[PDB]
Amino acid sequence: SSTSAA
Amino acid sequence: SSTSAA
Amino acid sequence: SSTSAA
Amino acid sequence: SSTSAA
Repeated sequence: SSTSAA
Repeated sequence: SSTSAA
Repeated sequence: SSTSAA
Repeated sequence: SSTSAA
């Protein structure tokens, strides 16, 4: 699982 | 599962 | 301005 | 301005 912002 | 914003 | 996910 | 994920 992952949480990301770019 | 994932949560993401770009 | 903003872009977001929760 | 902002980009965010939680």
